[PDB]
Amino acid sequence: PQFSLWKRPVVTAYIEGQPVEVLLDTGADDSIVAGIELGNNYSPKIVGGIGGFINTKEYKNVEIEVLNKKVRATIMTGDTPINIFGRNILTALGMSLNL
Amino acid sequence: PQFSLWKRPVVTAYIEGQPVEVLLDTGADDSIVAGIELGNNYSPKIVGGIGGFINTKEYKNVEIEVLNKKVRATIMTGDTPINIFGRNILTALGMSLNL
Repeated sequence: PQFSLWKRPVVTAYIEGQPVEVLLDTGADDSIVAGIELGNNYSPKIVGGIGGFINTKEYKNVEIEVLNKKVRATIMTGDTPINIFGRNILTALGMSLNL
Repeated sequence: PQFSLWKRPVVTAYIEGQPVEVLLDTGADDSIVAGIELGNNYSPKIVGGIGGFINTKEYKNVEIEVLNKKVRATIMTGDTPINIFGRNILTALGMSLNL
């Protein structure tokens, strides 16, 4: 699959069976999704985002399926306006920026 | 060429021949660089950063040269901690996210 960049590259991932609309974002290092109640195995973490640091549950080994590629990968959970899939997941997905 | 995303995708662009390092950010709509002095034909904009607005100057038709591909594009300058090339320049360069 190939995302034209003429529109925002949003897509539906299935995080552990649950569907979320996420932005494929090569300028972000890690991911962070709002909405899914995800698990019981989380370290606390923090992330900035517009303003400053807010509180996130960071999960390891989560199952993400995107465009029929299922993958296990870390992800974080908290309040964002945008659900971001950063480079941590883009690389597990096998994605690349092309010429 | 295709770029994997193991590292931050940072490249030397040339803006009117002047080299700056920029982050290829598919997560960004627009583009903004600091430290470039592009002139007086611009319109004032204000763009929201994490923790507040910054005031910017928007220039049209600027010659960008990235990876041997020369295009013209709109570009803002302002005090940004990172020089981002958002989608408005990624599309002009013919760049795509691939899976």
